[PDB]
Amino acid sequence: QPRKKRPEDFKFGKILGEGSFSTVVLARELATSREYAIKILEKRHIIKENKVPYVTRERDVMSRLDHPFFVKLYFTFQDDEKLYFGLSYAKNGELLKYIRKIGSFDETCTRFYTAEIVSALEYLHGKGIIHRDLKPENILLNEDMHIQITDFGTAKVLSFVGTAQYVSPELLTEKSACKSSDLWALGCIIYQLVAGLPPFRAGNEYLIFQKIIKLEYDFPEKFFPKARDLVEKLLVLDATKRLGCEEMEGYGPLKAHPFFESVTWENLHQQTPPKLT
Ligand SMILES: CN(C)C[C@@H]1CCn2cc(c3ccccc32)C2=C(C(=O)NC2=O)c2cn(c3ccccc23)CCO1
Repeated sequence: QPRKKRPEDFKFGKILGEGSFSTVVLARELATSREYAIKILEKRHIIKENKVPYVTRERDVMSRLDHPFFVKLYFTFQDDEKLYFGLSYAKNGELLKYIRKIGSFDETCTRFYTAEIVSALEYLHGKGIIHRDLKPENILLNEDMHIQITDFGTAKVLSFVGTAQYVSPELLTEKSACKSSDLWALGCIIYQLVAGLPPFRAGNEYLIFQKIIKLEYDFPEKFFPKARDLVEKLLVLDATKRLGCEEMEGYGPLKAHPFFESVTWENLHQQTPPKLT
């Protein structure tokens, strides 16, 4: 394999963002001029907060993925103090940014991006991997405005509860995650694209969780009817009754939903995304 890379091989630039246990920094490789998003973690901190399993899982899961709709892990290295993961730089940033900018997506854009997310989940679930924290913050956009899903340290390969707005009722009642937990999140995301806001909203996490377990949400007027029907088939309390799950016979029936009638599923990454407003 190519020589193990080192910090001195790069010109580090701006911080892209900061998390509780990592910082992602844009960096240009001197030998190639390539730009990578480098995620940097301090070994001592990860060890003190008992996060070794999550960092290990992040590397291991991303190393297994080989599909256009995921961020790529190109390389890893470490110095005495830090771990460095070299990732795709998804130049257009978070899907959440576009939701906030545009407001609500039109039906064409909703369909196209939902289709890419579904296709990505089909790939992931096919590998027996559950994301467990699917949300617009973690669905990035490349330079060509195709999706690139990230954030795999908290994945489950067939304890953790993800972002409250997207939490499935089973994680609150049974303390257990399955592939269908990601399908509930998909439902929330479709709703969010169409309505501009996610379906379960309240002033704190407790109040959100109470809404989720009671299925307490409503659709806005003019919500595209076939998208409403799809969301109703994903936001189902019983995880074995969600469209897409193995007990509902998998991704075929989901991709066959009438909302997706005009979608060509075989080659979405080669299609030109519709312009967002
Ligand atoms: C915790 N926080 C850092 C996660 C949050 C949004 C989530 N996030 C983006 C992110 C990662 C990597 C590992 C976990 C979570 C990530 C990535 C990138 C990137 O280019 N490739 C990535 O995989 C970016 C991170 N950021 C970007 C801003 C604008 C463009 C691209 C960004 C900062 C926002 O990151």
